[PDB]
Amino acid sequence: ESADLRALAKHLYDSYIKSFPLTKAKARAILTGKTTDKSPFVIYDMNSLMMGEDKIKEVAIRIFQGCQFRSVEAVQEITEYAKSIPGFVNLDLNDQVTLLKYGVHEIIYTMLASLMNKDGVLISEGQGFMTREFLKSLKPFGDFMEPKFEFAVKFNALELDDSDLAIFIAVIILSGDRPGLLNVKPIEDIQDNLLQALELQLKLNHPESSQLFAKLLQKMTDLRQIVTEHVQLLQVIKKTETDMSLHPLLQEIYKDL
Ligand SMILES: O=C(CCCC[C@@H]1CCSS1)NCCOc1ccc(CC2=[SH]C(=O)NC2=O)cc1
Repeated sequence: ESADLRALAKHLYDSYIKSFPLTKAKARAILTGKTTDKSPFVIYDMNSLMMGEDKIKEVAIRIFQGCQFRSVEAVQEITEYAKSIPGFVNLDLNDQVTLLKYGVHEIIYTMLASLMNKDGVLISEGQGFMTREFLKSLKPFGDFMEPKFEFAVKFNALELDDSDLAIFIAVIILSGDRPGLLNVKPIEDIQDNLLQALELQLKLNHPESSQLFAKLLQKMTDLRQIVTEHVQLLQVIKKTETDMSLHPLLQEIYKDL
């Protein structure tokens, strides 16, 4: 019955709000000049990057490690979200590990789009904002943000809100095509449910948006290509800069094939 799927949707949106401090709703309010939320300081160049301290080593390296620390933070937020998905903590621990390993970046880049417009990305819980052009002007680092921006601009076109994203993020984790899974069937059973709940939510929440469900599912291939591209680019950056750390959490997630 649809009735159960609605309760599942409401549960998931609720733990999404509890798990992620910076929702798309707050991000969009910050980004469009709304009075619910303050203004960001904008980092468009190096001097603005320095002023960003009075009110919120090399530069491309600091920025990149910042993306790492934020990711390490998001992995925690995503992991707490995962535990709220009905059934997830009942799975074999190794499969729990495998689902997070492969799902976490796909989720990070989905939710990063929430913080993006054509021109840039919120940073530091929305206090600041750093232009897409500044990030494109950084030789090995100058291109690392561009595919995320490209996907975010297409993804934001779906006009999804947080209650839709909560379910879709859950669908991403509960994949079951992930490499190395022990018991695929109990994972697929959870996802069948999540897919029905997502399908119903999009239908109720976006009634004049034909086949939004299919188009959202199609954006999953883009996410996979962002991740696999970023892994290749991550290899390059680590060899050209032998002095750049990678957090051990991200290192473990980025298992060579
Ligand atoms: O840019 C910002 C914040 C800048 C930080 C502040 C600055 C400190 C000093 S100055 S400001 N947020 C959006 C950036 O988009 C990304 C891209 C990748 C990731 C996760 C990564 S990166 C990697 O190699 N592996 C990963 O899992 C996270 C965010």
